[PDB]
Amino acid sequence: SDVFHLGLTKNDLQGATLAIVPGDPDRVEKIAALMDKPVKLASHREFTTWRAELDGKPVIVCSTGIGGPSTSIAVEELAQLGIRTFLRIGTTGAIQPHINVGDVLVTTASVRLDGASLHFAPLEFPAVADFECTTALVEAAKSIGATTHVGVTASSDTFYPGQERYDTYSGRVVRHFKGSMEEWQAMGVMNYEMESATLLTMCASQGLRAGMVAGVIVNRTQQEIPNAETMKQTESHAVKIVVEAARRLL
Amino acid sequence: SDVFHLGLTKNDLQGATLAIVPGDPDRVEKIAALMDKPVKLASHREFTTWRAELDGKPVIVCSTGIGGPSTSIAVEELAQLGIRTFLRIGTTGAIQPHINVGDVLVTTASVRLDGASLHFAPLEFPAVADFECTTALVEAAKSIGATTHVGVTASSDTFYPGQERYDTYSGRVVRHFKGSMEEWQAMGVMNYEMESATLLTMCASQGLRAGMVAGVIVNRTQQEIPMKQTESHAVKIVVEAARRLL
Amino acid sequence: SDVFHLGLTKNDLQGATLAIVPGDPDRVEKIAALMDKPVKLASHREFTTWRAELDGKPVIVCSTGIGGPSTSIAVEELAQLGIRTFLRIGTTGAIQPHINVGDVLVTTASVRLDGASLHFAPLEFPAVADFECTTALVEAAKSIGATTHVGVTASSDTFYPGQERYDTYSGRVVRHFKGSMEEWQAMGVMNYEMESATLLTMCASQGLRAGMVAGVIVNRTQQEIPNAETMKQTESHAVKIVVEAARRLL
Amino acid sequence: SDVFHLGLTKNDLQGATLAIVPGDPDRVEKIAALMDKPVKLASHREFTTWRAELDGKPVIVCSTGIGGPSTSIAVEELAQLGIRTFLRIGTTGAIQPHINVGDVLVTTASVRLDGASLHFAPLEFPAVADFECTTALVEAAKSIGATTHVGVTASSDTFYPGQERYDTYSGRVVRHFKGSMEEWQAMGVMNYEMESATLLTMCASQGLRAGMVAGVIVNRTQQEIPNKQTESHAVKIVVEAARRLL
Amino acid sequence: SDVFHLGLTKNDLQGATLAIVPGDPDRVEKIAALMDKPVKLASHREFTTWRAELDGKPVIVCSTGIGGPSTSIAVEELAQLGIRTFLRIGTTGAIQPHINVGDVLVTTASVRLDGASLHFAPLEFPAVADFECTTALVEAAKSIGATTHVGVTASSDTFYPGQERYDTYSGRVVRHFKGSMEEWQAMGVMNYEMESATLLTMCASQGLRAGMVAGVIVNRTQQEIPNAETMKQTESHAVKIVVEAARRLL
Amino acid sequence: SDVFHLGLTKNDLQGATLAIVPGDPDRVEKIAALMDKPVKLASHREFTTWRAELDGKPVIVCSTGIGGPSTSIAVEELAQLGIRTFLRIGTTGAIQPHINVGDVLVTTASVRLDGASLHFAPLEFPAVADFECTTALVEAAKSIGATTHVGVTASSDTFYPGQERYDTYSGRVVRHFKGSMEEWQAMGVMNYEMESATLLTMCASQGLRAGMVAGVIVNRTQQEIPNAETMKQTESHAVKIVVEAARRLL
Ligand SMILES: O=P(O)(O)O[C@H]1O[C@H](CO)[C@@H](O)[C@H]1O
Ligand SMILES: O=P(O)(O)O[C@H]1O[C@H](CO)[C@@H](O)[C@H]1O
Ligand SMILES: O=P(O)(O)O[C@H]1O[C@H](CO)[C@@H](O)[C@H]1O
Ligand SMILES: O=P(O)(O)O[C@H]1O[C@H](CO)[C@@H](O)[C@H]1O
Ligand SMILES: O=P(O)(O)O[C@H]1O[C@H](CO)[C@@H](O)[C@H]1O
Ligand SMILES: O=c1[nH]cc(F)c(=O)[nH]1
Ligand SMILES: O=c1[nH]cc(F)c(=O)[nH]1
Ligand SMILES: O=c1[nH]cc(F)c(=O)[nH]1
Ligand SMILES: O=c1[nH]cc(F)c(=O)[nH]1
Ligand SMILES: O=c1[nH]cc(F)c(=O)[nH]1
Ligand SMILES: [K+]
Ligand SMILES: [K+]
Ligand SMILES: [K+]
Repeated sequence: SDVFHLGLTKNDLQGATLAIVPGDPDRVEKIAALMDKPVKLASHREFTTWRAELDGKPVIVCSTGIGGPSTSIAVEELAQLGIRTFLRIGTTGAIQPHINVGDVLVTTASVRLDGASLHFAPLEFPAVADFECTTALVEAAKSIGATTHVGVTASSDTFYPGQERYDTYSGRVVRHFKGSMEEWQAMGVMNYEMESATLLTMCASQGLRAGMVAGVIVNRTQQEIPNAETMKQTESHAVKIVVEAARRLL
Repeated sequence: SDVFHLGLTKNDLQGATLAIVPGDPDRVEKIAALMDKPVKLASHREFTTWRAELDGKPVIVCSTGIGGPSTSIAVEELAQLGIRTFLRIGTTGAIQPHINVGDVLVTTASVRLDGASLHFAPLEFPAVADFECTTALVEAAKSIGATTHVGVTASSDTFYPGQERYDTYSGRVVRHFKGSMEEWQAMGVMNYEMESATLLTMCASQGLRAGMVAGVIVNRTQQEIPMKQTESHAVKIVVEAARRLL
Repeated sequence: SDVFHLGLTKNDLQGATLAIVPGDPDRVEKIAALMDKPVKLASHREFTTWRAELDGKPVIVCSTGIGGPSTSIAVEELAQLGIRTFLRIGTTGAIQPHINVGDVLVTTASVRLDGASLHFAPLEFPAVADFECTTALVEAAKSIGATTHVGVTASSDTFYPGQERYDTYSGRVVRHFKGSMEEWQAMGVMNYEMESATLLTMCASQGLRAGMVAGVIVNRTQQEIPNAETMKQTESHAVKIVVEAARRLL
Repeated sequence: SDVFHLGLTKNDLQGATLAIVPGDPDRVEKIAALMDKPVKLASHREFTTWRAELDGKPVIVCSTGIGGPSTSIAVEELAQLGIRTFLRIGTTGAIQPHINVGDVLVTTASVRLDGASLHFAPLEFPAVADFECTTALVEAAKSIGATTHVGVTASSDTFYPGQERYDTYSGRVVRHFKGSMEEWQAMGVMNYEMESATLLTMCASQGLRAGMVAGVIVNRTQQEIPNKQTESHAVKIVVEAARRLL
Repeated sequence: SDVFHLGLTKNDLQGATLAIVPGDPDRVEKIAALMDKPVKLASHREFTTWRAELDGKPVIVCSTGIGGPSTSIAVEELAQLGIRTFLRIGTTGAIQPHINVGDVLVTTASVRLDGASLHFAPLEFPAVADFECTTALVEAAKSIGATTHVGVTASSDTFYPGQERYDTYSGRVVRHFKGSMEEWQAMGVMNYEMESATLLTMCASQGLRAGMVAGVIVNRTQQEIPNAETMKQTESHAVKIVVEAARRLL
Repeated sequence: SDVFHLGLTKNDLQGATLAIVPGDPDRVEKIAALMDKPVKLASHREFTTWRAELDGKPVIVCSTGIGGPSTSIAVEELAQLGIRTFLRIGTTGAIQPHINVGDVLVTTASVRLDGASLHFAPLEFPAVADFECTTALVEAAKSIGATTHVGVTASSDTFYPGQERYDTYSGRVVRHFKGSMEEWQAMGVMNYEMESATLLTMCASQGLRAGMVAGVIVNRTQQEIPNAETMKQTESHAVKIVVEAARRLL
């Protein structure tokens, strides 16, 4: 291994400069499966890496796990190995009433409710996605059919209190986040997830290209916790779109 | 008049929903003169407004003056009048050595070195431009063949200390902004200007579309204080972008 | 031209060291007319500069525009040309029920709800007026018999949300400023305006003298948008005070 | 499944109230095997959970993953299922010259260089460990004869910039963290790791007991470098401490 | 005299490395008298210093006054004189319904609602007690059979608004501290006092050992102001404990 | 006693609405003795209270102790008892080269390097002195011939790291305050002391009048620790001025 965590050498990448980066290690194989010559490279902790081939060019799929910290490790080490473009494919909860479960969201920029982004740039720096990556995701979504929404996303270091969930061990939310969901809602924010603030800030401040798309598995104006019955369908929908977007970015 | 500062009514807009917003009130006539049936509506303080027509649809050009505060007045009061799309056209000084005088900068999002943005959303909220607006500015720049950089802009409430200029009365820069140009340079920030953090934040947080394009008049890796076929180029672009957004 | 925005030279000033700084460019001519030999020097963007004479000594009257940012440009560039004393004359919205339209308010120090002041001193530094300038403004007011209040002012980068106005496009106010008017009120803050925190802070932190006076055109305990027909007898009452204070400061 | 991420029922736990929480899911089975009747319960993402038995009583072993975010999910969902004591076990790298490889660090409290802790309490709230848990860990380490340090740990949301590592892609560290390691060293901070600020804050602010213990495998200040013995040393200590807290 | 505020020389200490540091200067003689060979060393301002002997070893008792600022002076200057272990014994207000007046509260760490702690470490640093000092306090309390609680303490730069007292001249609390007692209560915070955040932060940030014990004189779940007649005996309970803990740390 | 800490009743004050508030309890008798009919009222902790008479009116002299916290207690409890005007008299280290030992400094406003002021108003609020108290202190200084400076004061919760002293047990200053003295000095700040940020902030946000004056006992461009062999010459100069200012404010 050339890096401390991922268990990868520059040779393993075979000249790849683009990585699809899902949160879930089990999703890595599914994403590689839509491409050619899918091959497992390594798996340590929450970091599972495959390589595949897209229009004859080598591409990396590598899981981040949940959160900015492990995301920050995966992105840094991939970048040491030569990755310059990063596409997160995730799952998300919508907070707007018109955004349905199954919809696909493309994040232009993120509300930074994380700590890791601050380790790369002060809060005033925008967690903004790369224009070409964002353009690639929107055009990709259009071409495969999805009902898509394009906008700002709130990116939180927690699943529970930072996304104002109250059905929890304690039933309470710290003052800073009490009433917060309603305010992001009034501000047109589309959804919550957990990694994009870190990804987007660390790439935009180090000359790396990054994009972000997620599939809606729950609407927070209905429920706190996602239903299981439609999660899998939504996941494959977003995965199809990220793979197609990668294709226009080679 | 239906608004406190601009001196305009809903009627005066004639159904306009898009406004091009330069900083200099003296630039407003020049921009409107590129469009059809240009007409001065009003000027009070730093806010000079003209109406024109672009492809037979009414369009507003209205100056913001320098800074987030006057900008925030103009955007709010235009929004009360029916404006939903704001395209800023500016001048700017680049901080990256590969960016030449002449060049055009389309801003995707801004470093919020301002105060007014915080009156709409806390610092964590991104001062991000609307995607259709940015797309339309990039495509308009490609249409007239300007060399274009797309990225992040540092938006400062001062011309001097916030942009780390030392050639001043006091000659010093407060600790917070000491070494700051260097940091933004290494983070790939393209340029300094003074209104986009306010504009983009207030619009992104209230359902209004905004975009920013500027022409480069100086590179800070040479000089501190600022071939004018370039302000011309940027005005041509913002107009062409407005056409695609109507 | 010796400076980048104002369009002025050191010679234009004729050795002036005091400038009266209104916000509105269309007020500059009016203030210069209470003085001797008023002449227009320059007019660029929102910066109209005239020069007049007071007890035989040259004096600048120069508009700042709305906001700390354009105010910071005017004060700095005037300071490069030799101005050491700055007297702001403004209009303002009072937030105390005992302060009436027509009253004159002299500002001892300002609540820093602006961005530009931070570019000169950290938040903890007091946006405090120079003691001599305040003295001269208070004594000028007393000498023309104006009903005067002396205290703290809240200085906001916005006209609308930062002064907790709700009669707006969005109808709402960000968490940080919700309930804020009532807090400032209970703390004895006299009024809202938009430039004093920047002026006073940048002056007090750089060896320059500054003072602030303003006429009350509305009272926010009954109205948001000022009445149209009390912005004439008030504007001129406050202008006379700042011209008379200028005399006592030369 | 009673909880969304971990894939566990209350019944899976069999009345367990104590969880040993390593970071690496691949270490869960090993720590479980050191006790009686080890049984796998689930595995999803980075959360691998085994149940085991310690002096006749049911005990949980569950990985958090790297970082406060995933840690906060594991802890919350385990708490819903009835866990009231969490003992963090890991390996780490010291930043003091007097701390040697093979030594054990018990953490009284952490410097909060993370984001998740703030979601449970404002920054002024101390990321302190529970006194009973900390005592059990110290007594456990003494009883097997480890060379031990008891003190403050800095808990970072990054492995790289937050621990002032410069051997990176960019090779630079953001202003805020520049000079930070030297400050923490002068302040007596023993080490860096990435989960304890979130674990200790969220537990101490919700009436749950938490402690942490770690083996030192590496030292930043030291040269030359060594090198499994230290991993199994700290694990024996956490297991013996769990024993005292049942 | 070797230090500017306390009026002491190293020689006055006679090799002492441990000080008991109460808040009130009138309490110092009381604490010294429980030990052997009690001798007054000095008294300037709020700093009264006595020396005594404990199991044959010299020991300092020195008052801090109220507040982190003067606490930081006494601790810094006693440290220059060779003190390495500080044990604060104080009075305190419980905010939990199970805690009684007369009870002994041992602080593991404090919520830093103070200013002086920041002058030694940024806010993210834990105001945590030394493990040996805390251990000695707990065991000392157990040995005399005092009813004791161990946990987190809120340490406020004020007695009134920072501890959310409304029975005051103004009768109001700044928004930052409105509803704050309730949040600390829900977070399991035992109590309020005024010096521990400063003491514990400066000591832990400089390699000095510190411990914090205090007697409860009021419960804030029922009333703001402590009663008169029962304060004298609560004092005697935590004073026995802080002296006994001192014995275990020599 | 009507108040918890100070040990005073309303009747002890005899209608007094003005208090002079030194930091040092031992200085209270000194100050009262310049006036008529001085009598000790009470002494508890660092709060020593005397009452005297100035041109026929009763006046209070009451020590604050060192620091914002105890200062906040004395001002609150005196305000409950009817005090509306507070004049602090203190000692101070000058940080400008032209300001000498023996000089008198009148503070117009303070840099808030304290914690207690935040418990009354957020940081943006200016710790500004009252205009009448300041005017009276400056004119009082003029009438007795003292060499006087009027300006901003840095008000710190510590004597040592917060005023950037390095001659200490640890020998380091925390990142936040490293180089800070040179920056306050460049910003025109005259001096360091420890109570005025709290006093002035808490009074200006509650409708109480406060003034601040101090004698310079050390110059920091030369020396960290004040030299005792020039301190009692300078203390009695400033005491004279505050008593004369109080006369003008009755
Ligand atoms: O499904 P993934 O990609 O993990 O995406 C999202 O969901 C996780 C939480 O359930 C977080 O990782 C979040 O950002
Ligand atoms: O030419 P405009 O649009 O004013 O743009 C830019 O230049 C001004 C300063 O010279 C600032 O207002 C800045 O943003
Ligand atoms: O009338 P001037 O002096 O601009 O003063 C005030 O009014 C303006 C808003 O109408 C702001 O500029 C405010 O501070
Ligand atoms: O009685 P002491 O030891 O001072 O302790 C406590 O009470 C004082 C206020 O009543 C503060 O000093 C507080 O911390
Ligand atoms: O001499 P006094 O009034 O205490 O004033 C000053 O000096 C003390 C420190 O020596 C602090 O109290 C400071 O502000
Ligand atoms: O972080 C999240 N991931 C997935 C979700 F459905 C959600 O609501 N939040
Ligand atoms: O804010 C700025 N505007 C215009 C410029 F040329 C510059 O450098 N900075
Ligand atoms: O900034 C302001 N200027 C003038 C006003 F009347 C007001 O309310 N606010
Ligand atoms: O600081 C405090 N000391 C003593 C008390 F009783 C209290 O409530 N607060
Ligand atoms: O707070 C202070 N008091 C007195 C001094 F001489 C000094 O420097 N600082
Ligand atoms: K302006
Ligand atoms: K993780
Ligand atoms: K004190």
